[PDB]
Amino acid sequence: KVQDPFTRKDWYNIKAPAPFAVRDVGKTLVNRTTGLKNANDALKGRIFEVCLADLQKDEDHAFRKIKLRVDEVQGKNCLTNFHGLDFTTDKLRSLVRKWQTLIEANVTVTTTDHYLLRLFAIAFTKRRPNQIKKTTYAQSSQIRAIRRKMVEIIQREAASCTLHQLVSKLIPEVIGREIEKATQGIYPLQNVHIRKVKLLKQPKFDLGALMALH
Amino acid sequence: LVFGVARIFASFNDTFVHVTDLSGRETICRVTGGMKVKADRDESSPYAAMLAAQDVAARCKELGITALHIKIRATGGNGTKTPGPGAQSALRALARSGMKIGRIEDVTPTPSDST
Amino acid sequence: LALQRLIAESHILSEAGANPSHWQSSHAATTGTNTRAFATGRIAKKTTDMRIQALGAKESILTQQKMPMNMRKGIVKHQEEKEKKRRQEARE
Amino acid sequence: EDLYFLIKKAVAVRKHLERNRKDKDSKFRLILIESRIHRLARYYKTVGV
Amino acid sequence: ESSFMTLFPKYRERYLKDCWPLVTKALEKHGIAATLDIVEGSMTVKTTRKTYDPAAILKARDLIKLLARSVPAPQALKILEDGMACDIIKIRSMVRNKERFVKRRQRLLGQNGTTLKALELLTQTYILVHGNTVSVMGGYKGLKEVRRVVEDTMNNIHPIYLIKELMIKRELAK
RNA sequence: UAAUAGGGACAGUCGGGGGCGUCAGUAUUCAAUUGUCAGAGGUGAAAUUCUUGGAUUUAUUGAAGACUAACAACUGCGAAAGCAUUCGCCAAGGAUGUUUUCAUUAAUCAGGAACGAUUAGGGAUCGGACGGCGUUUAUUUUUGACCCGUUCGGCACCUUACGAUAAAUCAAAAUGUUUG
Repeated sequence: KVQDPFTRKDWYNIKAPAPFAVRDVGKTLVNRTTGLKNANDALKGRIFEVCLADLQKDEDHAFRKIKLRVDEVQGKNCLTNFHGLDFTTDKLRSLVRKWQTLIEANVTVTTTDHYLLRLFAIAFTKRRPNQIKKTTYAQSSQIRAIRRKMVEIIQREAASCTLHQLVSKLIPEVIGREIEKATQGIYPLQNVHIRKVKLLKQPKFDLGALMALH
Repeated sequence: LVFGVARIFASFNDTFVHVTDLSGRETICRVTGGMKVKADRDESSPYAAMLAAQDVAARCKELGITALHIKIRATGGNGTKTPGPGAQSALRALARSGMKIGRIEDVTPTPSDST
Repeated sequence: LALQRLIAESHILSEAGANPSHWQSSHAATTGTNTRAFATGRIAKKTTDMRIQALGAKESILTQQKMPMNMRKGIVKHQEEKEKKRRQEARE
Repeated sequence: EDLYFLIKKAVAVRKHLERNRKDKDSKFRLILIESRIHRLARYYKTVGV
Repeated sequence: ESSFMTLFPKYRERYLKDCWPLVTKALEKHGIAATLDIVEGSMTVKTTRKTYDPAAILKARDLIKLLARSVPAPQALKILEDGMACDIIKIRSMVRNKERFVKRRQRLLGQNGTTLKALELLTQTYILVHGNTVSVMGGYKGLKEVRRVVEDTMNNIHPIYLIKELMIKRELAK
C-alpha cells in the first residue's frame, strides 16, 4: 500500500508551564483527529521525556531527564506538567568511584492526593579531608543505619508539600541537601542524588488541578 | 527553531536511523542499512551510514525539521555497548548536512542482571 | 610447528610494526629501525636465532658477551627497574 | 552452671530445626553442640554426677 | 557547552596529571575542551561551537572512559581514528568459580603475554586485561573475533586451539 | 597454683555465614496497542529463517524465567562446595573486654558419621578495647567520619631463612648431613 502520511498528520504544539522557565518545549507532529479513532489515546496518553537544562535555562543541568504525560489539549496547543523523572545514565556511570560505598534505596511513597510515587535514590561515600587512606569504606550496619536515616528523612519530609511544592523541592535539590546535612552525623555521604521518581497511573484526567498547575 | 529526535541503532552488521518527535511516538522517516548500498556483505559500513544519513536528513529537511536530538545505541542486550561503523558516520553526515544540534546524549540499555 | 613460531616469536614480530592498533608496535613501525631499507631480514635474523634456541641452543649470536661491568650493571639494573615499575603499575 | 546453657543452646537449636529441618549447616551446628553434649556429659558424668 | 564527565581514581591521578596536555592537545586539535578536576579528581570533556566533527565527542566520551579504565594515554588517544573502537568484555559472572576463573583468565594471558600478543597479531587489535574486565580496541571484525576468543576461552577451550583456528582462518581468507 | 591451654555468663559489636518470607532493579523471551513500511539478519565466503496480515525498529503497558551488572577490593564471613538489592523474623558463630565461674575438663587420631619455638621486622588490611601536645558534625554535650599511638586476632605481600631438604614446596617440607 501507498499510505503516504503528509496530509492526515498535523503539527501539534506542546508547551511549558511557569516553573519550567522556557516558553515552548515541543512542536509535535502526530496525527489529525477525526472520527473512526478520535485522538485522545493517540493524544494525551503519550509521555514526553526531555532534559531540564533548557527547561530551567541553566545548561549545567544537562543530566536529570523528565518524563511528561500529555494532559491538556486545545486545537493547536498543549500544556504539559510534571509526571516522571529519571537520572541520566552516563552520569550514574560517572559517579561510581572505586574504594568507597554506593548506597541504594527504593522508597515507596504516596502523596495526600494519593499519588503513588516511588523515590529511587543513590548516595555516595565522601573521602574526608586530611585522609591518607586509599579507602573510605562503611560497615554494613553503618550502611543499614544510613538507609533508615535515608527513608527516615524522605518519610519525614515526604507525605506533604504537593506536586507544585514537591517538584519545586525536587529540581533545586533540597532533598539532596537535607539528606546530606541530616545524614552526615553518622557518615559523610556526599553526591546524594535521587535517581528515579515513579508515577505509574495518574488516577484522574481532571482539568482543575492541571490549570491549578498552569 | 524546530527540534526533533534522530535515533541510531547500529550493530556490527546493520545501522538504523529513526527520526521520531520529541516524545517518541510518530515515525517521521526510517531507512534501514540495506536500503542503501545493497551489497550483501557490509551493510553496517560508514558509506551506508552516509547514504542513510544524507537520505533521512535531506528528506526530513524537505519535510522541514531544522533540528534533531540524536540518541545512539547498539545491540546492548548481550552484545557490546559500542556501536558499529554506522553511528560515527551517521552523526557525521547528519551533522555536516545543514542542520544544527545543541546537546548530544546517547542512551544504551544496560542489563543489570543478565548472566 | 609454525604456531610455536607464532606464539614464541610474537614479541618480535609484534615488536616490528605488525599491530597498528598497539601503541608500542605502531610506534615501532615509524621508530626508524624499521623504516631503514633493510628490516625484515634483521628480524629474520632474530627469528632464525630464536628457532635455533628452540632447536637446542643455550647462547645467541645477538648478545654482546663482554662489557665493562658498569655498562652491564647499568643495563641489567635498568631492565629490573623497568619491570619493577611495570609490576608496581600492575596494581591498577 | 555451664551445662544448663549447653542444653538451653542445644535444645534451642533443636527447636530451630524442628521449625525448618532443611537448614543443614545449622544442623552441623547441632551436631557440634551434640558432640559437646557427649563430651561434657561424659567427663562431668565421670566426675561423679 | 556539551559536557561529559567520567571519574578516575587516586592512583591514576599522577599518570593523568602528566599525560594530560598530550590528551588535551590531541583534543584541542578537535576543539573539544577538557579539564581535570584536581580536588574532586574527575575528567571533564566538553564541546564548544567549534567542533567540525560532532562525532568527536562520542570519541571523547569513549576516550576518557578508556582513561578511567587504566589504558596508557597513547593507546587511549588512538581512539581518534576512524576504525578504532573501544570495547570491554565482562567475564567475572561469565564463569562461576573463583580460582578456576583465575586459571582461565591467566590461561587467556599466557606465558609472558605470548598467547595474548599472538591473538593481537592474528586479530590486528589491542587487548588489555584490567581486573575483572577485558578492554579491547580496534576494528570491528577484530572486536567480534576477540569477543569470540574471550567467550570460548572462558568456556574451557585452550587459546592454543583458538590460535590454531584463527591462523587457519587467516590462511582461509584467500 | 588460677594455667601466657578450658566451655560458658555478661556487655557494645561484627560478617556480600545459614534458613523462612517480603521488597525492588534491569535486561531476555511472549502478548496487545499504536507510529509503521522493504528489507531484518546469521556469519570467513553463504544458505535455512521472519517478512504488504509488517518481520527489524520507535514508544507505552502487562505476565513469566533468570540474576543482583557498575561499588567488588593484594579485603570481610563461613571448615567445605561456597557468600552479593532493601527490610523483617529465626537461631547459631567469630572477635574484643569484664571486677565471671564445675576446675582438668586437655592434645592427636583406628571403628564410624554429615554435607559436595622464633624467624623480623617494615609498610599497608580490617574486627574490637584504651588514650588525644587536632579538625568537622555542633545552635554546644553527646556521638560518628578523618589523623595518631598502644593493643590483640586473623586473611596475604616482601626480603632474610632461624633453617631446611626429595626437588619443582616454603616464613613452613624449619626440626631426614653431630637425628631422641
